Amino acid sequence: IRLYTARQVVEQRGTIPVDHIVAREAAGAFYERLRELFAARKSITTFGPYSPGQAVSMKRMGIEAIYLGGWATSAKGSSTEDPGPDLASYPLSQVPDDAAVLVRALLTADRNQHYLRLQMSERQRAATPAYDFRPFIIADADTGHGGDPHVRNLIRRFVEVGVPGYHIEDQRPGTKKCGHQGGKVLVPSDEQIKRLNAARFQLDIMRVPGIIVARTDAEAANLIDSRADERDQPFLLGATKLDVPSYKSCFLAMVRRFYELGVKELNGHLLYALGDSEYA
Amino acid sequence: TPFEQDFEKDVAATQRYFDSSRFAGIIRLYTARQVVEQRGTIPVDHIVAREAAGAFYERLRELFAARKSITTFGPYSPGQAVSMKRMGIEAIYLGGWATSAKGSSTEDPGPDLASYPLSQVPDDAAVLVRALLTADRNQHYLRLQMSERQRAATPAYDFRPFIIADADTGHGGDPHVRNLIRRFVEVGVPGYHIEDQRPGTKKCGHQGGKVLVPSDEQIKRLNAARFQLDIMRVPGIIVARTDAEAANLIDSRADERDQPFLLGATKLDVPSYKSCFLAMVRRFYELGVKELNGHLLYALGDSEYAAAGGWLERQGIFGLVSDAVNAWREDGQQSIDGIFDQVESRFVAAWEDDAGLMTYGEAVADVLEFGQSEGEPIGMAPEEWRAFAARASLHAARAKAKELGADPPWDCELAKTPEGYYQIRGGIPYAIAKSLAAAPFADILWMETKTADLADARQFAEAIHAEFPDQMLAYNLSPSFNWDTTGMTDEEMRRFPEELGKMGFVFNFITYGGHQIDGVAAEEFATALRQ
Amino acid sequence: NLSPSFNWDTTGMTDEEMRRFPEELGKMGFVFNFITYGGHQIDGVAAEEFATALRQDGMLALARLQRKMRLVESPYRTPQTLVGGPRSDAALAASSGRTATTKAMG
Amino acid sequence: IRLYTARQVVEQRGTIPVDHIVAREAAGAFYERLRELFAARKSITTFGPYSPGQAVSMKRMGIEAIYLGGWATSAKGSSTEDPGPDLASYPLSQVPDDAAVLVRALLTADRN
Amino acid sequence: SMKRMGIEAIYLGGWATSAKGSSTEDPGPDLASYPLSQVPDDAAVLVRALLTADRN
Ligand SMILES: [Mg+2]
Ligand SMILES: [Mg+2]
Ligand SMILES: [Mg+2]
Ligand SMILES: [Mg+2]
Repeated sequence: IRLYTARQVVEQRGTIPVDHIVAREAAGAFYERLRELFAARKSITTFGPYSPGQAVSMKRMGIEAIYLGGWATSAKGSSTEDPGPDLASYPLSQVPDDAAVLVRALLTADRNQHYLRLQMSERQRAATPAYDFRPFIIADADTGHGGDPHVRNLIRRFVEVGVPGYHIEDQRPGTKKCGHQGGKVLVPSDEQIKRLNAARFQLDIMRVPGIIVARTDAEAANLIDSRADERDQPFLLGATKLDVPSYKSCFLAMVRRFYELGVKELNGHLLYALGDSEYA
Repeated sequence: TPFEQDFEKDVAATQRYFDSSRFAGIIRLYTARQVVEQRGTIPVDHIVAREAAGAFYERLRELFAARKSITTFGPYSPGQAVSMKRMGIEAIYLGGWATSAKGSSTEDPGPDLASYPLSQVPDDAAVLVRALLTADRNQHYLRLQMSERQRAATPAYDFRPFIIADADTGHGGDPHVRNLIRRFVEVGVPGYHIEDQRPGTKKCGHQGGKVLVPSDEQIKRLNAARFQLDIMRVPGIIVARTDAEAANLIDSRADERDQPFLLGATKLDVPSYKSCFLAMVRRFYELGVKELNGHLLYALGDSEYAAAGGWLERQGIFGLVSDAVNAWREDGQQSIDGIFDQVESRFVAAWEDDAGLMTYGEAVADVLEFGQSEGEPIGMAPEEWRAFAARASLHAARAKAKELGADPPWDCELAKTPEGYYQIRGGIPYAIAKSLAAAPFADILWMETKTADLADARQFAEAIHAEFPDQMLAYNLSPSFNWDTTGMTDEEMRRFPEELGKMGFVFNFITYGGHQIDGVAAEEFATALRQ
Repeated sequence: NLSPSFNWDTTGMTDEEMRRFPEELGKMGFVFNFITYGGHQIDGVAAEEFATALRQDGMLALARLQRKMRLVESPYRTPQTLVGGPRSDAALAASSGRTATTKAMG
Repeated sequence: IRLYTARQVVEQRGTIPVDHIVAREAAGAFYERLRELFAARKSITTFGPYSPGQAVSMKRMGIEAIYLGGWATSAKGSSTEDPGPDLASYPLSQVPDDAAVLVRALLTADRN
Repeated sequence: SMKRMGIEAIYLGGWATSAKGSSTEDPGPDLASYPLSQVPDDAAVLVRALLTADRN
């Protein structure tokens, strides 16, 4: 389902022709291959390469496609980004920039392989394996790094450097926790679907049949940032004893007591303006 | 041990820094120890940002005390920035509007959606800082070749990087804010502004759909920024912007400080705004307008669709939908864009009218006024209730109203947008409330304004200064605000900047002025070359 | 190439000779002739002028700029349109299935 | 005169299709226009735009083509390059990076 | 990892920089034909990693 028309796509495209041929052709062949494997109940088993050489080696060893994730992108950093944990707090250009290196390595490996194969005899070619360096990549788009214009920008940046596949997850950006059992925060399904739909819109504009992967984090999620979506509402937890003061007010009253008893470092209650009656 | 001593020494130095007059009245939600444990052992120093921030802040304090101000604009090139300083403008603004318009080698230019990567404004600022430092090196080289008399005769320009740059909404949560501030500091920028909008919701050419975040979220952005600046030992200038003057929506009802401004329905048999909107779209679809399929974004139940349909029928909206589809057919089934927009406008007006939208404070006031008119004994005076409601959480307001035997029907859930955003009473009072909450977490406060109006500015400034008399302010001047259709005299326009300064607006800026003059210059030169 | 730093007024050329110079180049098969860093120069002059005007005449500096834009019907008079506001709004409508709220109540 | 053969070009290209459509189509039409002007003993008279807006404005005012020079690129600098004189001492990516901004502005102006 | 294992200093060469490429530079042989920013940009990543490891 697209929440827009063909006319709405065309009116974004202008008059000067563009063509994202690497992403377009890779996406076509990659999708067909995945459909083939699905029909046969077979699969590709891969890993995230950490260097262009790793990506090329994977294809030489027979692995048919490549994963690229934000965890490793965070760990690697860049000339302006300090390495760190998987918070998707890098600029939204970060994973596309990393993917661009992999695509260039793959296309370059293809050029170098072909150059050598042109110098071979027909029998030598039949005897010597030719590796498949097509850029079959699914890359991490995190939560889309904001709203629809962020999603579209991120997808655009992936497509421009030749990436045919992208994954978007139903988390709230900027809430990722390290080494905690709680505090994983979802967004409503309408917000997630609009990310997926925005991605499709951008791919359509660019004439790239890119592969959209929808990830859910609901298996271990604890929280959601809105109660508005009907599809989330069956999973909402509520109090049934309505004379119990709010969780929030109780938490803040507890912190304030620590503070008043002399633990000056616990001053987080000063973030809020809770009234006297509610504190009481 | 040496290890423990080294740590305790930096903690002590960091505490002295925290306690210095620079940060009088600022609340940090963390300790000196929490800063020091982030810093490692290998020394770093962001000397350009650190020294610029010190001198810039002192100058702003000086101007504030004298009720004077800097009036500046956003340079669109490094040359513009150097030129401004040569002409005697003391500081520089850098905004996201112009950054969006300019694009980059990988970013298409476009509208001000802050949808560029969060590196975008820092990268633009880096060019300006390098230009300023380079201008200083070149000026000094030439001045060293001069005689003493030549130096006394020839003006030396001040190329110090006194820049306040746009950090938008912080481009996410605390790690995004800290990353953005880090990137600014590393390239020498001493000042940053953060606004209380929800990222990814900016609208182009609409009177609605401006979406705020709760004050706790905004304050945490400001606090995260201070934390990063503290780690980096840069006394950077934090500017807290509020968009509440013209905001329509907020993405949460959870913060007590926003709750007095929430709008709720007072006629509770009206079906939800959301369900009515979706039922309207679904009717267009079912009547054969396949392009209006937005209702397929949601999974609304049959009972809710039916109730919303009942309302749309009764109010004549389904009549308007029928008329609209017939007109669409008569016109050859082209884009429904304009026809749909017109029906949507009528729908919104009809829903608002029937729902009886007001604040909870207004709803209770109506009940108390009625009691008074009926000659029932007053539990509290109208003005007394309004004063109470203005600073009360919804919980506290309801509890107090219940004591007074005023329990009016009021439901802010019914009035939520399809996205799930709450409607709020935007205006200068809301801007004041958000800004007062932010004041202990920021060095400068700014109420975003569309129109240049001294009375509006005064209302804001006087309200802030009643609680925080030492609070420096900043004022934006939109390049697209038509000055000539205000009817202001030439002299009123001349005096406007000075008038701002008198009210404690110390740093006032024509956001994308550079972009505008760049365009005019190019048009003129291209025309002249051709002719 | 036409150097921006070459002093045209000290050539002794008439105004009309300066007007005709580009056409004269074309007649000799110079098909593409260019003032190399013209943009840099006009950028500088524009900034000097505006900064001076702002310091001297406050917001009248902006009013005068706006007047010039109206006079020549520049697209800079509606900057939000110039940078693509309308097409971006249409992209939001497509991305959200026209469910994004743009109309106000109050 | 090319000092190489068609075979020498093809053996560099690999097997995975690429297409630089914007440069390819612009170069075709631009060259044809210059040949037309040359035949008519006419010319384009232009200047180096210092911003994307300047480039878009030039085209709006009817200038048919754009120059981009190293002098201005040196003067402008970048986030990592100090501005300075025309020494072509910037990294070789510098003028292409500046040109990329102009191309994006032009394509975007066309879309809008 | 090198520093964790006790190696006291680090080398960074153009051969490997050429082999790695970048978002705009195709990988290839050691011709030092990358922009002159290329090896500094690669070194910047290493310095940030080292300072970050120290902080952690
Ligand atoms: Mg991720
Ligand atoms: Mg303050
Ligand atoms: Mg040159
Ligand atoms: Mg070397």
